[PDB]
This record gives sequence, structure tokens and C-alpha cells, in this order.
Amino acid sequence: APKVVKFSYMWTINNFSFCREEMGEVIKSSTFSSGANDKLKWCLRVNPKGLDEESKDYLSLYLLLVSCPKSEVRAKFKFSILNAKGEETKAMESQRAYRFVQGKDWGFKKFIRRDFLLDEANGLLPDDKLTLFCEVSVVQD
Amino acid sequence: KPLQVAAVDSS
Repeated sequence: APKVVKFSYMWTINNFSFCREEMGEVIKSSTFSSGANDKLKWCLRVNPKGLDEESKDYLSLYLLLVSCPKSEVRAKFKFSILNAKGEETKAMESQRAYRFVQGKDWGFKKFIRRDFLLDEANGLLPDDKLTLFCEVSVVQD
Repeated sequence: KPLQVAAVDSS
């Protein structure tokens, strides 16, 4: 029986329209963890303008294992955008658990097309803020 | 182009 710990983190990126124009910008959340108290620290990482040429039309979104003194940790994850009413939308999940090590991320290079994000009718940048919600399910050996 | 691509990768 795998032993699984569920935790989550909400991140608001303020002043989204002030992200850098040149490609390559990385923005990261504060670190977060489960209560399991095992020295693991995670964060979210966003490339507002894509990771590379093929993905330049998208925002990329990754889960990063920032600190981990053990060889490896397996975890499932899910990311959602919170809309102008506070509800989850446009979520995508990893489906299976991915193997993290310290400094490794897993996520979605093409999380959402930027033109959809920047279309006010979709209500995803209210007050120039992008709010993302990450749910993680980590396997505890 | 797809609005979202559910392919998981590592940066």
C-alpha cells in the first residue's frame, strides 16, 4: 500500500502585464510543503512567455522540488487557474506520479495559450493578477 | 493551436 500525502498551494502573480518582454523570464512562488515534516520544499515555476520558440505563445507551469535530502520522491500534481469568481478552471493533472529529485521540475510547457489568458472576456487576469492553484499528492516511503 | 497541451515534461 503506497502512503500518500495531499497538500496544496495558491499563488497569485500580481501585475502580470509587467512580466518581461524578452523570452526567458522565470517567476517562482514561495516554497510550500506538506505537513509530513520530511524536509521537502516545493515551489511553482512559470514562464509567462513560454520556455522556447515552440512554446512562445503559451504560459508554461511547472512544479519544482526545490529542496529534498533524499534520492527521489514520487508525486502526482494538478494545476488550476482561479477565475474572477474564485473557482477553478482550465485545470490539467499529471494523471500518474512523476519522479522528482532535488532541483527537478515536472509540468506543462504549454499550460495555456497566452492570448486566451489576456482576453478579458475569460476573466482570468482580474485586476492584472493571475491566480494559480496547485494540488500535490506525494508518495511517502 | 490547442488552448492547452496536457503533455507532461521537465524543463
